[PDB]
Amino acid sequence: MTLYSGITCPFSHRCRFVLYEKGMDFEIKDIDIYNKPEDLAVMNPYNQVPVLVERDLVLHESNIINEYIDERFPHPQLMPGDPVMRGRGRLVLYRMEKELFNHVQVLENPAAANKEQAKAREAIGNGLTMLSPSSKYILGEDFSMIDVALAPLLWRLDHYDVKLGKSAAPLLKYAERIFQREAFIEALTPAEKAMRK
Amino acid sequence: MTLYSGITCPFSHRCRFVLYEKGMDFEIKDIDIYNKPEDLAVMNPYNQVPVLVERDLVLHESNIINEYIDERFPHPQLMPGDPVMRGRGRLVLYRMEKELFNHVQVLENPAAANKEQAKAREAIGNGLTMLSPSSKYILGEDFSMIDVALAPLLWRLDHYDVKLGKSAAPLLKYAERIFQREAFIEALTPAEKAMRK
Ligand SMILES: N[C@@H](CCC(=O)N[C@@H](CS)C(=O)NCC(=O)O)C(=O)O
Ligand SMILES: N[C@@H](CCC(=O)N[C@@H](CS)C(=O)NCC(=O)O)C(=O)O
Ligand SMILES: [Ca+2]
Ligand SMILES: [Ca+2]
Ligand SMILES: [Ca+2]
Ligand SMILES: [Ca+2]
Repeated sequence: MTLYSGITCPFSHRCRFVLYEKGMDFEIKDIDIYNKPEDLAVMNPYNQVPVLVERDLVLHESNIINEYIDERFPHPQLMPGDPVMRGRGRLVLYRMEKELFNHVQVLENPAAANKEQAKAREAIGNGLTMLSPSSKYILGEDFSMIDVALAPLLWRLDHYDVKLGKSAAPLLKYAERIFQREAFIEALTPAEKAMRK
Repeated sequence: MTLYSGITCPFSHRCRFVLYEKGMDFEIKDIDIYNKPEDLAVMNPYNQVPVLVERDLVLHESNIINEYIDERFPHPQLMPGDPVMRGRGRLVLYRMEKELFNHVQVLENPAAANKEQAKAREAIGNGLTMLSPSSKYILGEDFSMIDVALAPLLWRLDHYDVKLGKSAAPLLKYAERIFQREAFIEALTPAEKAMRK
């Protein structure tokens, strides 16, 4: 199992986090997004990282790669068993993609306008502030893939110059609990370690 | 279990198709998208159909509702068991959402420009034509949720005035097999029956 990963890419960071939580054998191949190999576009028509390859299986889209990993290496389970909680969690993932990570892509785009990036930074702070009230982990008292998907953004709040309301103290205490997890620390690249303490 | 559904909505059509394939008890509530009730926006911040409600669970986003239904009423299974085929299928679903159903939303938007709708219609024909070569059903010899997600678009090719290449004959023969399924026919509203024979 091989992950093609960008060393500062938050979407690759999600997949690295899952891989270290499962603890199985895998290889990471670093891709410089400023100098992509031609085979990246053969694996992924969007020409982005992350990509996962295992034998004849090729996946892109970080949350889809992570679903696969969770099913492929069952234990420890990164999702609840209950179809109700799984559905609620999948919807939380979808809304984070559409309402938070769309802005993350703008901040990650070297070609985006300063004005666009300012709007994105603002929207992320506002979104996270509103989410802060809504348990130990996002779905309840158990760590899940939903926490995994959000963690690279919370790691990057200083990097992105995102400012949260004082009401968001609970979200920041939560983020510190995620960042203390052994696999979270293992998953950080040296470049991501440079983003905060 | 209650589905809030638009009578001509292809995304609602996907969920109706799943519900009739599972054969369990459910209720359909028809929502006129031109006269939405205020409670639609309380259930779904995007103020769209479909929405599924079951007790305290509220879901929107058709493919997420359908995942839930598949897990909630296990038999008959609408996905393969193999994590590899499930991952491949989830990626096919994601690419259909991003490359086909984005154009479907434009064709469904009364406010979209004629020029925008012409581009969407063109892109759907081109996309489907290219997909036509890539088995009895989309994932192989077994009917799946992936077939369910695509079927409302194929039902609507005449309605949308989408013209396919002659090379896409295999896709059209496939579409006829889907439309012969008992639950497909059960799932059609009278308005959708008016869209083709
Ligand atoms: N929806 C994708 C987003 C991946 C993405 O945005 N990757 C960025 C780096 S963090 C990338 O490869 N950028 C190069 C590009 O867009 O050309 C996912 O979740 O995997
Ligand atoms: N991504 C949604 C799309 C649903 C959608 O586009 N629904 C349309 C009708 S087919 C709707 O409610 N339109 C009203 C609106 O956008 O205001 C899903 O898959 O459920
Ligand atoms: Ca900073
Ligand atoms: Ca913090
Ligand atoms: Ca026609
Ligand atoms: Ca046909």
